[PDB]
This record gives sequence, C-alpha cells and structure tokens, in this order.
Amino acid sequence: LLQDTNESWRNLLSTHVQGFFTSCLRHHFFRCCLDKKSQRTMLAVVDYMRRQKRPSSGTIFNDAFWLDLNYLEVAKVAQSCAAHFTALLYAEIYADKKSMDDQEKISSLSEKSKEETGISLQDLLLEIYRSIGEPDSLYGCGGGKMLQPITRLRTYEHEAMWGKALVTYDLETAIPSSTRQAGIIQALQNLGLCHILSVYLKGLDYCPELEELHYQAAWRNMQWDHCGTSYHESLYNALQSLRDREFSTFYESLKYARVKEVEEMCKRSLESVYSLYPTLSRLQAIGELESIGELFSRSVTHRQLSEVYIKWQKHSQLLKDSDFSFQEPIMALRTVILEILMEKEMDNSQRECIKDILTKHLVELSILARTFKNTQLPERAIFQIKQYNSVSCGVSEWQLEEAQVFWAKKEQSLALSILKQMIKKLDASCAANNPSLKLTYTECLRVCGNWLAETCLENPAVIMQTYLEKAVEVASDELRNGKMKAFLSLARFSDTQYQRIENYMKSSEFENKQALLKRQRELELDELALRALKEDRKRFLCKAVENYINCLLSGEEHDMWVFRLCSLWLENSGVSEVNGMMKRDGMKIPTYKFLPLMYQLAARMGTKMMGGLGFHEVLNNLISRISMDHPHHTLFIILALANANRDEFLTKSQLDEDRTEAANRIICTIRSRRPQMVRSVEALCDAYIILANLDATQWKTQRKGINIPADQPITKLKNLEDVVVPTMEIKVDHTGEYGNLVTIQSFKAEFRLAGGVNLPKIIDCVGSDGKERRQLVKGRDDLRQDAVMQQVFQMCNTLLQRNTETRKRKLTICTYKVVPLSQRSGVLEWCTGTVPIGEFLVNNEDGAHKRYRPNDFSAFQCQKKMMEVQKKSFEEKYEVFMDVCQNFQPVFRYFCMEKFLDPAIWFEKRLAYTRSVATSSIVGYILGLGDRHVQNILINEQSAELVHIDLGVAFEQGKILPTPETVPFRLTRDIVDGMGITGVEGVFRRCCEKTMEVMRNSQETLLTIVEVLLYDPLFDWTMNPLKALYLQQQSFNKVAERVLMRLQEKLKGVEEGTVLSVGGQVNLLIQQAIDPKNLSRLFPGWKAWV
Amino acid sequence: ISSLSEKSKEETGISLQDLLLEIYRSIGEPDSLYGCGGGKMLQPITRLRTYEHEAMWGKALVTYDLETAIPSSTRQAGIIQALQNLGLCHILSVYLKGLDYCPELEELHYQAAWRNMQWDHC
Amino acid sequence: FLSLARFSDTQYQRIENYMKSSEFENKQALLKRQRELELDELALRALKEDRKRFLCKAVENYINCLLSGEEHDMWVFRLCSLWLENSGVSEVNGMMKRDGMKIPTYKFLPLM
Amino acid sequence: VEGVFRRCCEKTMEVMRNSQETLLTIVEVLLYDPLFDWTMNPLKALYLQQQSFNKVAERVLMRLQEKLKGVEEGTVLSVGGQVNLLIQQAIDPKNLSRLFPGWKAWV
Amino acid sequence: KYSRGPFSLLEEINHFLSVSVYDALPLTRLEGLKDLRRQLELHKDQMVDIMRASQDNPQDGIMVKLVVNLLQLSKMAINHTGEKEVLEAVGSCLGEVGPIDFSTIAIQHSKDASYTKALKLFEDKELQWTFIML
Ligand SMILES: Nc1ncnc2c1ncn2[C@@H]1O[C@H](COP(=O)(O)OP(=O)(O)OP(O)(O)=S)[C@@H](O)[C@H]1O
Ligand SMILES: [Mg+2]
Ligand SMILES: [Zn+2]
Repeated sequence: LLQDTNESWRNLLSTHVQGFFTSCLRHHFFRCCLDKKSQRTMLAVVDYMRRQKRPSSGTIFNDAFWLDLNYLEVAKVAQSCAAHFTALLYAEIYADKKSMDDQEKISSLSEKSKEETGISLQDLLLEIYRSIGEPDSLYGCGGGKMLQPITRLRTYEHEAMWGKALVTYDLETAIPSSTRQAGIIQALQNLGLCHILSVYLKGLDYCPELEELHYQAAWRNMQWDHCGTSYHESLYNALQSLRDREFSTFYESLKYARVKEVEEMCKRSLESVYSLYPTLSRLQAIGELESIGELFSRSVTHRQLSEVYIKWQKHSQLLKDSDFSFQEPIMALRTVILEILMEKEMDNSQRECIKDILTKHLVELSILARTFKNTQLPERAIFQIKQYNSVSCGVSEWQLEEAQVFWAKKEQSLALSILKQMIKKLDASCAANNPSLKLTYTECLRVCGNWLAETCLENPAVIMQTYLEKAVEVASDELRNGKMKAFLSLARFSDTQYQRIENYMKSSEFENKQALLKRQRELELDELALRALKEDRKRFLCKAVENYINCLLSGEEHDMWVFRLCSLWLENSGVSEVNGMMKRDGMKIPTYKFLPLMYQLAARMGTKMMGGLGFHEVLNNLISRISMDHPHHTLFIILALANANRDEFLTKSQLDEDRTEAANRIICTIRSRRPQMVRSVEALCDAYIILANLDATQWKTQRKGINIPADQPITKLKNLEDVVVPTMEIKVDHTGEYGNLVTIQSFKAEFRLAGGVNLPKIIDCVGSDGKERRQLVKGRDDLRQDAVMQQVFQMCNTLLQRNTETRKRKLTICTYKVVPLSQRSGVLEWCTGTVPIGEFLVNNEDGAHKRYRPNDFSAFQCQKKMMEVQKKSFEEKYEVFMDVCQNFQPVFRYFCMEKFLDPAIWFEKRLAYTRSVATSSIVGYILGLGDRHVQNILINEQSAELVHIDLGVAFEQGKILPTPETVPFRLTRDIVDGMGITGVEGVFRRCCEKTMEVMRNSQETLLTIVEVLLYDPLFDWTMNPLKALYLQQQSFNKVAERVLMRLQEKLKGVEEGTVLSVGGQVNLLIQQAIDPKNLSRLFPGWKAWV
Repeated sequence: ISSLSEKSKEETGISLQDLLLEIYRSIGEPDSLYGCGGGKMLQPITRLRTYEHEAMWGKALVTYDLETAIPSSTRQAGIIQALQNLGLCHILSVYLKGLDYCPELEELHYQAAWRNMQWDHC
Repeated sequence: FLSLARFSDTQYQRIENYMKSSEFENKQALLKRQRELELDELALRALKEDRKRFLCKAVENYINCLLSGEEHDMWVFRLCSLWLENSGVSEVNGMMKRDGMKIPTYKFLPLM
Repeated sequence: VEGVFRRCCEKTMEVMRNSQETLLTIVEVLLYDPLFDWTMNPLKALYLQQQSFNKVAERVLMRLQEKLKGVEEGTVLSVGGQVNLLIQQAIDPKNLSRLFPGWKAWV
Repeated sequence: KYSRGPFSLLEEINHFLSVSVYDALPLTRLEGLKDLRRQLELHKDQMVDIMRASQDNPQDGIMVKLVVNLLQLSKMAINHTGEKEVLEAVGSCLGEVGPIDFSTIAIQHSKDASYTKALKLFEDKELQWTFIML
C-alpha cells in the first residue's frame, strides 16, 4: 500500500478484506464459520494498519482508513474474538465515520446500521460494555431495548433489586425455562428465603445449571441428604466427607476443584480484570476449606481456633473494597464451616470458644450486609445467633447489632425498645463496673441517645442528662475508641443546642419580639429571659468545646472536627472559659491536627488581648508549638505573613501591624530554636520575591528560554540543605524528625515564560537528588486565594477517598501546591505534562479544530461573530450562537485517540477523563466555582485528567459580574464529546451522582470548613467593581451569611424552594450546563462554542 | 402500662397490655393497634401481624421463612398469603407442589387453583 | 389547561423570585459603583417581557381551566392572587373582563 | 397520644403536605387582605395578658412554606418525625412551666 | 540468594517475577510457586502495605501483575506433562490473594523493555522491519 498508485491496490484490498469480514459474520453457507485464528490474523492486520501514518500525512482518524472498511463489521468480529476494547474503539470509529459521511450530504445510527449492514450499533455497544464489566457504562448504552424483560432483569440483578427481579422472572414466560429458573433460584437465595427455595426446588422435581444450584442450596442449607464434577458439587462433597472424617476424599475433591477452576479461568481470553474476581473468590473459599481440614484432622485447641479466626479477619480486611457478590460466598462458607465444627465438637470447653467465634463471625456478616444496604441477610444472621447463642443474661454485643439491624430496616420503635431494655438491664446488673461490659454499656447509651435525637422522640434535656452525658461518664484501644465516640456524640449534641439557641437569638422573630416591647414588668421579664438564654448558650458552648477537645485527644478518626472546634473558639474569643479550656487541655492536642487550619490560625493572631487567659497569648503559644513541631509546614505561612510588604522594600491598619508583629515574634522564637533554617528560608523568599519583580517585557516574544541575569540573588543560592523544596508536597509526620527530605541544591540558569498579561517566569529547581521541579513564579498577583482553594480541594479529596463508592472509582480533585510569599508575590508548582484545553483545541497554528474539519468556521470567525452579536437582543444572540455551533463541530474526542493507540490504554484514559470531569464539575458547583474558561483548565497528557487552575472566582461571585455566568460548570460540546459516543450518559452521570451523594453525607463538615474559610480576615473572596472590570475586558457579614445559606441549600438539595434527590439535582445541573439558551448569553471570552 | 401490666401479671396472672392488645385486635380499628406497646412487640408473631397489617408482604414473607418455632399451619398460611399478595403465582404453584412431598392448606390450594385457572386439579 | 397554567405560573414565579432575590440586588449595587449599563437595561427589559408573557399565559390557562370543569375550582385563589398583584397589567384585566366574566359566579364565593 | 392520636396527626400532616401549593395560595390571598389585621400590636399584647408589613408577611409566608414542606430547624423531616417533634414540644413540661398562668398549663 | 539481608513479601514477589522473566517450561516453576504460596500465606499485613503503596498507580500494581503472570503461566501449561501439578500450585497461590479490588479494568501483559528501546532506536520504517525479522 505504501507504493500504490491510482489506488488500484487500495480498492482491491479493501473489497477483498470487506468480503472476508462480511463472510465472517454469517450465521451452512458456501463460505462461513471461519476459524478464529484467521479472524485474529485479519484483526491483527487491521490493527497494525491503523497505527501507520499514511503517505499524505493527515490525522490518526485519516490513518485509520488505509483500506476502505466498514468498521461496524470489524468491531463485531473483534467482539466475537473477545477483544472488547478494540471492538469498542472500532465501533466509535465507525460511528464517527458515518457521521462525517452523513454531514457531507445513536438510535438513528443504530436503525440505519441495521438497515444496511444488519447490525445494530446500540446492541453491539451494549454487548461490548457488558463484556467489559464496567458497572457505570451499562447505564448509558442505549434506550431502544429497555422494555425487553431480559434487559430489565439484567438491570435489576446489577442493582441488587432482588424482589423486582423475582417478580419479573415469575411473570415473564417467554424467557427460556433454564434462564428463568436459574434467575428465580438466585433471587430467592439472595433474599434469604432458604426454606422457600428448598421447597421450590422440591416442587421442580416433578440442565447442569439446575444441578449446580441444587448443590449450592444443599451446601448452604446444610441439608447433607441431597446426593465432570462441577464447583459447588465438589464443595458439597468435600463438606460431606469432612463431616464423615474422610480426609482423603476431602483433599482430592478440593484439588480437583482447584484444577478445574484454574483451567476454566485460563481457557478464557483474559481481557478485563473484572472477569477474574469470581474465580479468585472460589479459589479463596477452597483454600480456606483446605486450611480448616488440617484443624479438623488433629485435636482442636483454643489457640489454633483463635489463630485461624485472626487469619480470616485479616484476609477479610484485605477484601475491604471488594463487591458484595464476591465477599458473600466466602462468608457463607465460613458460617457453614463454623456450624459443622460446633456440631462435631463433643467437648463443652471448646464448644464455648467455637460458639464465641461463630457469634463474632455472624455479627461481622451482619455488619457487612448492612454496609451494602442488604436487610434479609442481617436478620438471618441474627436469627442464627439466637438459635446458637441462647441468652438469659440479656446483655451482649450481638443484641446491639440486632438493634442496629432493626434500625436499618426503618423499624425504629423495635430498635429503640430493644436498646432501652438493654440499657435498663445493664444499669440494673451493675454500676458499669464490669470491664467487659463497659464498652457495650457506653455504646448502647450513645447509640440510643443519637437515635432519640434523630427521631425527636425525647426532649434535648432528657437526651443529654440520661444517655450522652451518662455514656461519657461510664467511659485499652477499644476503650479509647469508645471514649472518642462518646465525646464526639456529646460535643455534637451540645453544638446542636448552642446553634439552635444562637439561631433563635439572631432570628427576625426575636428582634420583632424585642421591638414590640420597645414601643413595666414586661421589660423585667424580658431581661430575665435574655439573661437565662445567654447563660444556657454559654453553658452549651463550654460543654461542646470541652467535649470536642476531649474527642481530639483520644483518637484520630474524627480529626476534621478541628475545624468546628476552631470556629467555636474564634467566634467566642472573649469567653474566658473557652480560652481557659483551650489553654489547659487544648494544648495537649497533637500539633499536626491543626495543620489544615494553619492559614486561618495565623491570620487570626494579634497582639491586642495579652494576658494569662487572653485569646492572642494562647493563639501565639499554639502557633509557636505548631511551628516548632512542624517547621516545614508552617514556616512559609508565618514568614509570608511577616513579608506582606517586603516587595517595595526589596525593589527600592492596626490589625495588619499587629499581625506583622505577631508573625515577627513567632519568627524570632523559631530562629532562636532553628537559626540556620530560618535564615536560609528568608534568603530563599527574598530571592524569589526579587526574581518575581524582575521585568520580563524585553523577552516577551522569546519562547526558547532566557538566562537569568547574574545580578539576581537566586543564582547565587546553592546547597540549602536546611530548606525543603517549597513547591513539593510534604507528607505530614507525627514525629518531628523529618530527617530524609529532598532539599534545594541549585537553580538552573535558564528561565522560560508561560505567557499572559503579567508574563510569569518558569524556573527549574534541582533538589538533593538528580530530579528537578519546575516552579511558576508569579508577580503582581494574589495567590492566597489559590492556596485556600487548594486547601478546600484537599479536604474534599479526603472526603472522597474516605467514602467507599468514590474510593472504588478513584474520584479525586487534581491539586497543585501554592506557596504565597507576599501581598502580590508568590510561587506555585508547575504541572508537568499538562496542556491547556484551549491550546489543544482552538490553536490558530495546529489546533484540533484546524487539523480536523478544516472546512468549518475558524475560531477567529466564531469569536468575531459572538463579539459582534453582544449588543443585540437575546433572540439574535441565540440565533448567532446556533449558527456558530452548526459550523463548529466538536473535535476533542481525538485527544485520547491520537495520544493512546492501545485500545485498553485508550479506554482507561477516557474513563479517567470522564471521572475527572464529573468530580471537578460537582466539586466546583458545590463551591460555586466560576471563570472556568478554556485557558483555566489543563489536561495531563500522560493521564488524560483535568486540572483546574486560577481559582480566584468562587462562591458564585461570577454571577454578580456583568454578563453573569449562568452555568454551574463548563459542560460544553467539546467536554461532552471527549466522553465518547454516550456523552454525559452512563459513567459521567453516575460519577456525578456518587460525588453529590458524598457531598450530601458530609454537609456539616463542608459547612464548618467553608465557615472557617469565609470569615478569615485575609481571604478576599467578594467581587468588587475593579475585579469585575478586570475579569471581562457591615454588608460583608450578611453577604457571608447569604453565601453560607446558599451553600447549605446546595448541600441539602434544596433548589428554588424544592427539595430534590441526588439524581434529580444532577439532572438539573447537567441540563442547565448543556442548555444552549444559557450558553448563548455567556461572555464571548468564555468560548461556549468550544 | 408496663408497670401496671407486670404487677397485674404478678397478682392475678393477667397482663394488662396483652389484654388491651387482644381487645383492640378484636375491635378491628386499625389505628388503635399502634397504641399498645411493650416488650411483646419483638415476638415474631407480633411483628408478622404488624407486617400483614401494613401490607409489607416482603418483610412478612422473609420473617415467615426465617422463623421455625411458629406452628407449621400458621407458617404455611402466612407464606402462601404473602406469595399470592406479591403476584408470584408460578412460584406459589411450584411451592404448593413441593409441599405435597389441614383444611386451611386445601382452602389456600383451592384459592390458588381458581386464581391461576389451573382447571386440571380436582 | 391546568397543567399549562401551572407550568407558566412556575416560570413566572421563578422570574419574580429572581427579581426579588438578594443576588439581583447585589448585582445592581455592584453595577452602580458605560456599555455595562446598556447591557443591564437590555437584560432587565427582556426579563420583564418574559415575566409578563408567563403571567399572561398562566392567567389565560387558569381562566380556561375554570371554564372547562369543576374538579379544580380551588385554583380560583391562585388566579385571583395573580390578578390582584398584577392589577396594573392591561392584558390581565382584559382577560378577566372578556373570559373571566364567563366563569360561573359560585366559584368566586370562597374569597368573596 | 401513642394510639389513634399519632396516626391521625400523621394523616392530617400528610394531607397538608400534599396540598402545600393550595394552602400557600390561600394564605397568600388572606394575608394581603387590606382589612385583615392579623399582625400583633402592643395594645393587643397588653390586652391579652392582664414597608415592615410586607417583610413580616413574606416571613410568615416562608415560615408556613417551611412547615408545609417539613423543614424544622433547617433539617428536612418526614411526616412521622415532624409529628414526633410537635408532640414532644407540646407535652414538654419545661415549655408548659414557662407559659403564662392564664393559659392554665396545669389544666 | 538470601545474601545482603532477608526478603520481604514485596521482594519475594519481585524475585518471583524476575525469575518468571525467562521461563523455558511451566513445570520448572513448581517449587517457586509453592514458596510464593507459603510466603503469601505467612504475611498478609505486608500484603495490606503493598496494596496501600500501589494505590497511587493501580496500573503498576504488584498484585495484579502477579495474578496475570500466574494466569499466563497456567495458560502455557495446558497440554503438557505437568499440567495438573502447575494448575494446582497456581490455584493454591491465587487462593491467598482472593478477589482484591485492584482498581484496574484493563489487563496489561508484560512487554520487553529492551525491545521497545531497540525499536525506538531505528527511525526508518524499512530498518524496523529488518530488526523484527532478524
Ligand atoms: N499550575 C500550573 N501549571 C501549568 N501551567 C500553569 C499553571 N498555573 C498557570 N499556568 C499557566 O500560566 C499562564 C498564565 O497563568 P495565569 O495565572 O492564568 O495568568 P493570568 O493572570 O490568569 O493571565 P491570563 O491567564 O492570560 S487571563 C497560562 O498559560 C496558564 O496555563
Ligand atoms: Mg488563567
Ligand atoms: Zn457455517
């Protein structure tokens, strides 16, 4: 094909290859049923040709058509050959080619492809996505065959809606009998209806899968009477021989099952990781059975049983993030194992230990099933516990688990009655003196108090005095954890009461009542009531602060509550009790827990209230201790506070000077502790500031790198071993050693320019090792807003990683370290391998919109038209925007196609891109992020993930601008086109739903963090006319309150006075972001058409 | 009520709460059944009656399957009623066939036979 | 008619709430501190026109709904609230004069 | 209050919730009646125990909307939870003790 | 082998993979498979540490690489003298890891690093064909 002339070879080869692929897709015929080796050879030929640059240069999409091929047939053949990723890639290529060909002259494409080629695109995509195994992708495949019972049943099974699946399986008769009965049996088993399943199987007695389900039910129900060997048949035979003490047959059956499972697994093509999980689960179950075989063989001892249970618990901890469909069979086998061991014990001393092990295992199984929103299995486990662990004492942990299970089923009355009965029995039995029952008593009291607070069935006074304070008073790692939980619960309840009392005091009803008396005993009664209310508020405040301090001491799980504690301390600065308890016991808190709030704590410090219990003295002591323990995390912040006005000094209010004096005092203390490090850090900061102030307009056109002038002090600095690279993230160390950290060695002579109005400078900093880091030095710009926004992003990343659903999908927010140096000077980490999306898409020279679709409108024409239509009415804007969108098609889908040629890598990168878009959009909406234009978003070339920069505009301050921003986030046509053929459907929508659910579940933490951030005196976040003019070429208290209320409404889901579910809110946000009506009214600089 | 009920059980052998529950069940007023409360609510039969009152047939079916100390006739009757009220006609028929391997049992069998139009059985 | 009237009323109430919202006041105050003024005037006029159109559609469909049947006679409260609040609007008064006088009289009794 | 009373309260609250728009429109018509003096004045306050109007009307309307939707203390509540909050607030001995003697809370 | 210090679980798996770089026959790996199974069953806290360390880059995870290497080894053992012995050992070692969430969807088969560098060395299309054929 390289030397072909007149396209004779091209035409001949295309015709013959298309004929071959069509012949492969028949079904005998004259030529059909070809061997898979020939199909794989031809697929390899096509794949090799796809990766070769054509003689006419062009693009990768052009390079795909070396031969005229109908890629739908090739994709179907590849799917038949179990090459699912390349099948999806070829289906996407075929869809793109069909769209391009149609433009010259999914459901519509599917029906057209069915009309000519006889293959439905939607059905092929559904089959490929089912074969891949990704759960989210199955939702956006299509809607053509949603009505069919098989698709509905598959959807029900995927979502674990077992009742709906059972009803549909019973109702539909057109389904084949084998599949129908298998689904009925599986749904009955998953619903806990073991007896019903057994009787149903007995009724069916009037295919290998039926016998397989028979054996699975037999071994799960321990019938021991229902008698190539399959898997569950082997397991049942092994259990029967284990009961019969026939160890030879037991080991032989286990070995045969191992061999068969491994052979069946290796016979497959092994394309996706999701195809390996069931085999791994079955092998783990077989291994555990073989492990207990030797324990049964010899004499049973308590130590051996404890060790095997410890091994089981560890290996279950290994499976924390596994799907329930893989964990459940292992737990079932463990339960049957323990039941058999208890049955065949014949020794009272060991029988009690076996009973304890079984009770612990069943409690763990109940907890695991509850974590997956399953209710039948916990009830069955509790029933089994009752059957074995017959109870007459009436106090046990499994009863607390039963109460939790009943609560999970929305039967609050039964759970509350059980828990109150347990509480009364514990109180009657002893005065919390038994060491074993102390934890159970404390947990029962705390849980009952929390449940009563949730259901509003008791007044706050009774709940506080009877349950939560008592739980704290009742209360060695388990005891420490219980103490932490009780302290947190008491602090939360006290904070709730204090917040209720403050909301009442700040409400309009209270002010109206006060003003009514403004117009004689009534005044005295009002004064008495006000004094009583203030006293109650102070008492609740003190209790909440004390319990928060105690909670931070005894654990680390609830560390993010330091935000609420610091907010309570800062707001009530004048209260001596709060300051006193912060000075006495607050200082005992580990210093590393205050690091996320270092910016606010440093900005709040001053020299006004000096005294023994003065707020400023205690705050200065806390800051000094934090800096002493973690100099690398705090020295830059304090020094930047001290160097706010050093820019003018280097070149040539009472609060501000007090803050500067406090920063200087802390700097003097640290220098007294570590002089050399402070001196070196000061020299580095001075060099950075001097470098930033250097004029760069001389080399504005230069792009090959500029040598730093020799007069710059930065070049002189060398071997600073006491200074860590400021732009490098540092892992927090509880110990204050920090011995092994990369240190600054030298700076490369050359520096580059990144473009922009102010012309920032890019420099390279080689560390102690050979690696070097690129740093962006910015002058005449404020980076503190970026720093605090990055802190918010880190907190949101912690929240996302903590939750299981967002951890499985690896939903994260890309962050870069920012180190502000002065009021208008700073330095931040330069992202490597990231190119702006606007640079990739609408570049004038080699943009994607020019290389692909050269006949469409140029970006210059679109910008000119949208700027011209600015002065006209909304109808003219809409018409011009629609006309531009008609002549400006998305091109962004080729980024991953041209950067990643391997279908598997391409699929992974595209999925990562979609997840990054979803997470960034949701998080930015929650924070009210604006100014999300093309130049403010970067995409990493290696990972295909988006990084959001220029975080100046947030909290919906862009909607106050002229030509307000009317979109929650950027979801333009290019962004959706990068997601694939499905668009926003499928992965994107489900990831947005997961992120929004996580945001909803953590509304209090986010509210506390944002409240701490907004009330920071140095955080400038309110829009001003000067900034408004620059962006497009006290009232503060009420504005902050309105912003906090709007954020609370967003987190709760209240949109325009209507409470919405997570899915509905996501649907509203998506439809508002993709609406062309809102996009047309946006600023032309935002580039909505891109 | 609980203290009075236990005192009455101690003295005369009659529980006030249980008598009130029986009286209210005999009266037939639906909202009155929720007034009676105590430790008897955790019994499987009380929970099953509460489930059947609220037409929560899935919970009733699960509890009927799980509990074995309940008398067999009541268990089978509750299982059949819950199966029928969930639309599981085929499952109910196969379950009845399996049970082959009480007047109420044949009453339920005839009800299922005429509902499912199974005219072969006589 | 009831469904169309409800949707139109929802849109009109959304535009009224935005006009009375604090965000609108903040934007107006920020603009006070010259093409931006012209753009704001154009946007305000377009918003007022949309509000009036939605109000007229809602009133017309409410009146049509009251004529057709008696199952939704309780919406006379909403219709009269819209009429009373927008008393200066000539289109609403004309619709009440032409088709509002064909409504049965007993339906106005509750708020007499 | 643990029998018929609680369930009847739940049913009535559910009916109120399902007709929030209707009740809101009715109360909007009523509150803006020029001759309906619903607001409290010092004369009535003194007699009972021996513009700003637009703002207070809007606040009353939004409070009624919050009640009808179920939002109490900024937290959305189900019908059962709201009825539970109302009953426990009504039968609270502290509130009854803080009340005016003429109300006769002990009766 | 155990000079310069003992081996941890990660080092044991790395040594197993390095030995697996060149494999004449699957049956010669039986003793290594048994030793790997014993090491895996002895230490699982180190397996938790490995999983935590591999969280940042799940694609380069050691555990998924080991699983796919074992699966390929079992594939190469089909229709040979020691088919069942190798299969049993592979199943024994895969039973230890179990269905751990690897945070990956695409299986990446091992590829020679020297081959890619040698291909990158040649800049002409004809030369690359000569290198591959030779
Ligand atoms: N962390 C970063 N990594 C990579 N590039 C960055 C980073 N931060 C900024 N840039 C680039 O630096 C250039 C200017 O950055 P900005 O901070 O946006 O300057 P500016 O004041 O916003 O002026 P603009 O961008 O022309 S409106 C742009 O090309 C950005 O893409
Ligand atoms: Mg920018
Ligand atoms: Zn054939």
